[PDB]
Amino acid sequence: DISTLPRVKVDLVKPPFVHAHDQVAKTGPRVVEFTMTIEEKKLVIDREGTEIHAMTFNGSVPGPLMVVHENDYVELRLINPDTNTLLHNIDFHAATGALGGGALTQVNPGEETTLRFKATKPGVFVYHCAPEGMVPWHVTSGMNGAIMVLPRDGLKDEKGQPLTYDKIYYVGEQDFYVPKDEAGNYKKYETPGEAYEDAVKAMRTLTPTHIVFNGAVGALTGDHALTAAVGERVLVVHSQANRDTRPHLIGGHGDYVWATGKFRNPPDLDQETWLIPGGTAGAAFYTFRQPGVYAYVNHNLIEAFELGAAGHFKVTGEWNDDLMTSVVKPASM
Amino acid sequence: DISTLPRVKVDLVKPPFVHAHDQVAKTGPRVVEFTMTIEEKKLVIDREGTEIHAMTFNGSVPGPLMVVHENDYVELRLINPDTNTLLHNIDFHAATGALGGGALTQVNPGEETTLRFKATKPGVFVYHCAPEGMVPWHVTSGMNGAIMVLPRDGLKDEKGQPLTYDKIYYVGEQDFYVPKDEAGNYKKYETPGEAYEDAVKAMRTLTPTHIVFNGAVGALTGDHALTAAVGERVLVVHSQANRDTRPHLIGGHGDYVWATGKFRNPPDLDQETWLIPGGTAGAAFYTFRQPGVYAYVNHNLIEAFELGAAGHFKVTGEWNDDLMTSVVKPASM
Amino acid sequence: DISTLPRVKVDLVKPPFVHAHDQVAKTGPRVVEFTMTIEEKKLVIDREGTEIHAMTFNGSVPGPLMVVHENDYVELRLINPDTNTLLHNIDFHAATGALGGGALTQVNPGEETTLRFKATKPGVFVYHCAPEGMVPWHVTSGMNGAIMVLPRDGLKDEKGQPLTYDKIYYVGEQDFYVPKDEAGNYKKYETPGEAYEDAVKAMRTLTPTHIVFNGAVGALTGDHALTAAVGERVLVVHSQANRDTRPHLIGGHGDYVWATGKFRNPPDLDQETWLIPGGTAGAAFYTFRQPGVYAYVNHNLIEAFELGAAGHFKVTGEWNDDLMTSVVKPASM
Ligand SMILES: [Cu+2]
Ligand SMILES: [Cu+2]
Ligand SMILES: [Cu+2]
Ligand SMILES: [Cu+2]
Ligand SMILES: [Cu+2]
Ligand SMILES: [Cu+2]
Repeated sequence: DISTLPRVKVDLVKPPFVHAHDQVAKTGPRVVEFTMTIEEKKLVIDREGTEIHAMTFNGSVPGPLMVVHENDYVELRLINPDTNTLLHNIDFHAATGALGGGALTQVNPGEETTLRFKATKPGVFVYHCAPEGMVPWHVTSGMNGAIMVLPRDGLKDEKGQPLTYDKIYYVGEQDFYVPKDEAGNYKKYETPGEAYEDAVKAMRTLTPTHIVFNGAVGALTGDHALTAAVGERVLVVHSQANRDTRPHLIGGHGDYVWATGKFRNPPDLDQETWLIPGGTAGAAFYTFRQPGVYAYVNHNLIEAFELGAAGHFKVTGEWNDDLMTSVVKPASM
Repeated sequence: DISTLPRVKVDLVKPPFVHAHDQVAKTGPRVVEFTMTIEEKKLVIDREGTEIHAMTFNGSVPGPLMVVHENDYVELRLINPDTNTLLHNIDFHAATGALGGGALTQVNPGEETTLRFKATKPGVFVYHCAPEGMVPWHVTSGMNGAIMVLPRDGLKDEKGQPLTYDKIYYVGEQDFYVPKDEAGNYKKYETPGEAYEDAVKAMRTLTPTHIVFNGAVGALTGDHALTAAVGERVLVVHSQANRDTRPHLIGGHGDYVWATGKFRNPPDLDQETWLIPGGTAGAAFYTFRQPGVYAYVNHNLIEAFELGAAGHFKVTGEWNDDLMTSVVKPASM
Repeated sequence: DISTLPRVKVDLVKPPFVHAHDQVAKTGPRVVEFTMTIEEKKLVIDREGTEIHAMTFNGSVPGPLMVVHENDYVELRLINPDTNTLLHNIDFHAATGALGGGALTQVNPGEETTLRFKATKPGVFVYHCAPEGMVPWHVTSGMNGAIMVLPRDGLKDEKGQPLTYDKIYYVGEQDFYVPKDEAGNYKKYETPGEAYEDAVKAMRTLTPTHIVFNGAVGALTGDHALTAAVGERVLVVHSQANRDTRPHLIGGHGDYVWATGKFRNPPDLDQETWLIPGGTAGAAFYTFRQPGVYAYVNHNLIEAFELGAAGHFKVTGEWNDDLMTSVVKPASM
């Protein structure tokens, strides 16, 4: 049966971008092949130079977004080069059995494996590393991403009518727990292993020290802001593998939102803010109507503005005064 | 086009009460005019006399509830008198563009401005002050409220049949982060500005010191309990601009609830408790069937009973023994 | 009217098991009689021997699951033996009036009472002890459970077609706040009353020290894992009386989920993880398709793997390679 299926290899792209794909499937089911290489690396997360030992899928935090269609077979080759120091694996929330694939994919430095699973349910899901006994440590070290299983007929609105996006972006949100000395200064370690005993004590406080998009404070800003034009329909996929978040587009809305990200359910309309539970991927669809800067934020504003969970959208086009206008510009009484 | 629209000025009321309005619109679209005056003021939040420098819209925490209909134009005159010390602005989640209006409404002490925006989506939304760089500080200092954009045909149930409330109350829930000395005693400051550096350190712990309804512990109790009669249909609007909450009416239910508060979506029925994400306004509809006291609470009971998130409803009428009765009153075995 | 109703006494069972009942009602409305005995007891919660003074309904944490049908009358006899030290009561979220029954059921050691209430709304609800002024203390000491009010025609899917479970399990999740000395070692007390003043300070930090299923770390594991076979439809009821949780079946899904647990609403399909707000009971329905171990967890992984919120499912049957298969077993590059 599988022997007879057509096969296509896909080369992944770095978040927030997403590899090429078709919204509506033009072919029948296939075996979609992906290759990921694990990379343990030092990463600076804030302006002051705080450094950590990140554990990554393909070298980025979050890992890249995989996109397939319902009933395709996902075939993943997972390599753990000998330059890494730790055993890793992968658990796909989109998969059925063997702990999401975690029990079948344990690779020490120097090994590789190939897992295949059928994508039976449509929606966006989280995938994350989950080695027995050190699960929260690898996940909160940035070792998680997401996979999108699109219905073979693409997205649909509250009424069964089609929704087609022009642009798609992947925002992976990450809670980091950096050990601190007695004064509150962050600690630095030589190897991931040296940080371990202190990492566990830091996590039990349950209070992240940083919460960031795309692996660092200010990663999606300035020359890195997300882009769009008035009139474009944009799909933003957002994932949180460990902790709850509440995304909000400042100056915009979520016209159609799947908060818990499962496409067999109808979307919720006109959301100002929506809750994505820890361990879940969500998707919101919005059509830009006004140009300018928009702040995309986790709406606990302390987590957004003090801890790092804020990104930007830079949108081009003409201003519409019917929708909003300054009748009287700020001036002295 | 707007030139030709009828205009009505509306005078706001202090929470938990709501200004007069029509559920079903009897007129066509209009320009609804409101005036708000910012007031920086000291406010005592608990029984022991803990005092803070509140930043308010119209002098209350939360700011007053504005009520309009879908497709009306909201025209707001925002004044920042010279007696205030800080720059403030306003971001409406109900609005499209310019950071919810935040980028068009920056007023230093002594200035005023007038913003107009079209209310294109029906539902209850949060509005809050959001000055660049000091956003969480103004929001958690009590500078937020909500606006309700009613469908021109009023509210509807899960089946498209009408829902008409007899009473409406606005409960604004607020998380406060009061600085403490080494022993845990709360600090006091001369001006809002003196508190700033300590305010930021207190917020980063992410642990509120107080969580209250209507600006103080016990604000909606005793002689201030909300009132109703068995048989009245009551709509309770609840908002949390920064942090998640889970309202629950002890001894009652949410017969129809819009947790994320957007009226184009059907309500959820028979809720015991519902989640309102930080940065959102929700509405629950309930018809009283039994008289007596009811406690309205944030269902994390530590936040409710130790931190201040508890209010009361005092309901009049006859007891119904079919629904509940004490078969055997407490007595010795 | 009630005089004329048939009556059936039901003997409760210890979680995670559930007393015998019919999904579809074969009789008309009845008065269902239950008896619960309160038991204050020492309980060891973790591997290192941490001990607390648990306050329980029937001697277990959580209290047992009661199962009735919509419009039945629940008649509860609640006994507080003279061996207990504290006053207790009971508030049913499924009930209408008198604070969920809390105001009618206050019993000091040595007393008993019998309350009757009509179960007018279908769904799973939380019940918990709630004495005036010491509410969070009794709830977080393990004094809560849940009651399931089934539609007289049983469960239904998104389309009105029937859903019948073969097995049902009740998982009660509990947040504990154990006082600690200056080094972080947990404290021990002689009586519940001795712990009180320290219990209140521990709760205000809002950071649980333990979060467990069925009253202890590892309670649902090993020889205590939940069991099923490939092909069985399993309903898992989960409750959290004080704090939010996000259940997730590792290697599985929630095929149909009522997150806020109210059966008049349609279920959400294909969930990877769902949010149950503090103060609520939820239910997820899943049909096993692969054999092996599954981890059932609260998806904040630090709460799951460091704090105790993890249980197991041991499932029998044949592996299906169409759904998942290891193409290349881990081996050296
Ligand atoms: Cu790993
Ligand atoms: Cu997971
Ligand atoms: Cu302000
Ligand atoms: Cu906002
Ligand atoms: Cu009790
Ligand atoms: Cu309760």
